[PDB]
Amino acid sequence: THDLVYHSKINTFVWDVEFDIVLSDSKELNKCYFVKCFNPYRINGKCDFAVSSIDIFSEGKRLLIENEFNFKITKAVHVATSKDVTEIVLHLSERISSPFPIVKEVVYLDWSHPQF
Amino acid sequence: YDYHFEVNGTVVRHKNKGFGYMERFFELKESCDERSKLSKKQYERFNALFNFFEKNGVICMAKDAGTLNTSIEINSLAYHGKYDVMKKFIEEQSVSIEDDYKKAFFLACLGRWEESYDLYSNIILNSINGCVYYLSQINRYRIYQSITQAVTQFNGLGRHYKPFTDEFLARIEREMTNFNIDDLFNGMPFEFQKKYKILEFLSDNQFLYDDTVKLFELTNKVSSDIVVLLRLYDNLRFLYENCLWSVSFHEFHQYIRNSMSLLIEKAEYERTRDIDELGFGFFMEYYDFVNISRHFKIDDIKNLERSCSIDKIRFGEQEKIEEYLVGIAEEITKQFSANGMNVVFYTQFISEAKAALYFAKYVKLSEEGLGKIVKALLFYFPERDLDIGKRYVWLERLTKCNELPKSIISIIDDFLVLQAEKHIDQNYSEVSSNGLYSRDYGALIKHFEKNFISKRLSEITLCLTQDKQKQIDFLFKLLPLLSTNAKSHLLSFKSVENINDLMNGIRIGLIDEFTPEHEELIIEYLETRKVNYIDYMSTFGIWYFLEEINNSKMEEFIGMDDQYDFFVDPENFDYKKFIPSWLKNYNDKLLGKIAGNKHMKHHVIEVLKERVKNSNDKRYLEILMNYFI
Amino acid sequence: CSIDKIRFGEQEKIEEYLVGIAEEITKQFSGMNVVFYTQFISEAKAALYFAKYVKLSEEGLGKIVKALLFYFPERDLDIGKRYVWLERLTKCNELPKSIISIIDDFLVLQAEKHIDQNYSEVSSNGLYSRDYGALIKHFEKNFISKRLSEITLCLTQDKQKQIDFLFKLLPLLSTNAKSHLLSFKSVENINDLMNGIRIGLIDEFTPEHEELIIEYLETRKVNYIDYMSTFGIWYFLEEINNSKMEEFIGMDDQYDFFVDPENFDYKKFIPSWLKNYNDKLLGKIAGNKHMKHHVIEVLKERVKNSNDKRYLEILMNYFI
Repeated sequence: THDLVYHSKINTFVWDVEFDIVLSDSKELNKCYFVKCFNPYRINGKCDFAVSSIDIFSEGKRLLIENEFNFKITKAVHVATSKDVTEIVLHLSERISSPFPIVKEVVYLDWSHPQF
Repeated sequence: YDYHFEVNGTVVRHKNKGFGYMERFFELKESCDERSKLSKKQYERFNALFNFFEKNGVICMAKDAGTLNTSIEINSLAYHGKYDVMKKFIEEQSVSIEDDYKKAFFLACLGRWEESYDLYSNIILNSINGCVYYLSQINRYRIYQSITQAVTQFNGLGRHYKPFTDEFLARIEREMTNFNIDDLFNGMPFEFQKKYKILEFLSDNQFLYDDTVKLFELTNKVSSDIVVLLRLYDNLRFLYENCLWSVSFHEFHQYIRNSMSLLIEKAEYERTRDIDELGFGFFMEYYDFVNISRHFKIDDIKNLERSCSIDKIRFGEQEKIEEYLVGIAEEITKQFSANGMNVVFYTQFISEAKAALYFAKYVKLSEEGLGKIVKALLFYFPERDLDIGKRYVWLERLTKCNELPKSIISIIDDFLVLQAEKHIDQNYSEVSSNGLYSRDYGALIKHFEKNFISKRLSEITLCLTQDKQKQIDFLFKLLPLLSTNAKSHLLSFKSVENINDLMNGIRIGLIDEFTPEHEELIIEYLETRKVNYIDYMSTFGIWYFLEEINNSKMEEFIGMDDQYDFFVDPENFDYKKFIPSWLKNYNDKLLGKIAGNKHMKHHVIEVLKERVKNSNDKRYLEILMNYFI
Repeated sequence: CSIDKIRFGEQEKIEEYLVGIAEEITKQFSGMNVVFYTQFISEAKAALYFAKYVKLSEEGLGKIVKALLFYFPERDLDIGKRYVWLERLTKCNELPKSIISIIDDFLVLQAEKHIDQNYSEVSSNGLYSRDYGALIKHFEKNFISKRLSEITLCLTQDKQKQIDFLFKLLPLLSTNAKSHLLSFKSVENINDLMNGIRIGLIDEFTPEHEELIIEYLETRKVNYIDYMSTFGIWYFLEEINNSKMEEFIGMDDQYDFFVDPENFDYKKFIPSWLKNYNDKLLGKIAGNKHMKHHVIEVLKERVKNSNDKRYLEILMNYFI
């Protein structure tokens, strides 16, 4: 919880942790995390609404989310110190009331945008 | 200490109690009548003295100061990044030992540290005024320090590189074992230590402690900005024109980072303070652009963009900046299009390469130049440093001052087609650290043209079969660029049968308009959720508010998600279930559409007013400020 | 930053250092050390400047307020500045009876300094002896200055400087004091007009009072080819209905902004103007609807590009 950083531009948490999750189709994934990208000036289509685009990585490779990504966290491990931190994740997941509470790293595209 | 020699070239009497020779010298300089009174030997000495003082920018005394012109001119190929020219200078046979010293600095500047170490050892052998001997001893120890640091860095870190042979590594360790740079000046001839006392500071571990502590004045909130800048230029000119390898070390790079940043922040503070009282400062030049490019990291530039407004800073010598930018982009082609990559020269140059093009957002570039930078950035930049995700941002930044013309559009189209070419392999997948992919480049072209059709991509799309699935879904992110025939050909490969295929279609841009069928598919999912009541539900709600859906049978499912009913009918929504956290997830278009709804507006403006007062959140404050939501 | 919301620990140690810096002020300027002075006062000025965020005991406040008001040399801390230092000390400690006596002692001396017709007060910020008197009258309403009233009752017409000085402090004077003073002095000057509307002698501007404002305005007009801002606020607040001051635009930008907001050029608008305004006048500006959209842009710019949090508070409380 000493590496735990709360970003306030998107109400998510940055934490060096992995996730073992199961979707609504019983599929299992091990050692997976997420990365969020704040790009407020993205060239949106007529149907883009979310200000942040999130990529899910498992085993060092990004996932193509072809199905519904509703999921539950079964075991969250903090990478630097192998102590199980799942109880903190679920406690934090309820509070923020936002999709994908804990994220491996947040990328801010605002400061690099030419319209910044 | 008999006089002060100020950075603007004005001499001030300080501590001498004898005859004033500096005042007398300047009187001899201004008027030629007294010059003929000197002897012939003293006449040629005065001419040599006069040449030295005008070359070093020491013009006259403080009380005779008039229209002072302090323009920085660094006569060094190394500072300007003339990589080709120094190579030619190295190749040529060196006439004198002074040329060898310039060569060894150029070899060090070009990453050939083993050759410079050998050259510096050679110069030391043949140089026992003895000033080049001392400077070579300083530089050989410096390059030995650089080699030792690089070996440690390479052992710690993308692929295993061995630029220095272990025989060379063992040799320099045996030559530099128990080598004291501190005793170097004291062991010099006593004539040298008297004549060249000003060169002693080069043997110290740190030599910019004085310049860094004087930087504290730039934070004063009560000229000095010219003094810090001219002191910076003095340090640059001495370290480059005299070819001293300490100019590439961390202490000097950090000092330029500290001095340049604080000068920029101080000017930013003066502007805001002026507007507060006057109610409506720093002017960068070619040298400032080089200093920021060479010494600032991308993070360090990022700290600059957030703190101040460089768009308010006007850039001069833009053709010289462009010449620097076309000159640097040429070297990337030489480094990577050919097999000329120098792994040691790689590490130092790419950081300057990344910073220059990142900072190239604020400069107006000609078309022929802009093509060279874009083509070098898009194609020849290695993916390890500038990946696909970061590279577009570097490319997209160049559009701030240069609105994308046809020729640059062709280059990006060339990049997109080449990206499609690598997708013949099923294993190939774009890796982006910014969550940003080849779709974003095509969106940029469609943003700047709105009518561009990719002919070569159309040919690739029409050639597609059901087998090479990696190519099919890749070009679905490039649908607007394809022709109608290519669009019709591609659409046959995906189906929209169930609701999940609709979301996949909406995410990849497969369809941008809602035929009534998807509304029923949209409708079918919601009734199942309503039946199964006792992620997407919030997503559907926004589309109805964004006028994406005109089915008007959306109100049956009001009551499950607080975001759903918040969007379907703002007038009937209860705002005690409102959570301010949603507005942080909303993009520019959606927030603006909420602002002009004339409903929901006074509720959210109240929730934003409450949040900023209670929490003082900048994101909430800026969301409220920009769109008045 | 909001330092007032930052808690201060070890308060008694801070106070002891503050009273100690106060005793040295008295000792130096009552056997002065000119070399010691040049380094000490900068610390002394800052320590008393920062003492606003410090809760101080009544005995401790008495020592510091005595040194600040009396033994602090006029060369650096002028009477206008010295009021501000004194005023900030009231943020955490409401003015007690022991402290309030010290301030009247200063005013009696200030009246004594005004027995000489040559003496005049110099203030960089424009605050004078009348502004401490407001600070006396702010905390306790029914305060009468016994010693100042005594000088008021002994006044003659010859010592004019006492007459003009005591009128600015009129609330503090007793009923017999003000009646004697009102017999000796009448409100007849443009400076007297502002002092009367400030102390409370006059409530609504009489037609003669507008004539004084007009005559100064034509005097300014002929000199054109800082009371202008005060006049514009008076008109924009509708307390004045004379409606001839539209002929007197152009000298300073603050006036033109208030008198005719629609025709004002807001490129010459100064953001720092919003800070000097009070709650009622700020609310009137937001309710004018003629400049509201223009000043929205100015305030929105300032919060973006300036570090002052006052603008955000002004924007959020009134939406000016």
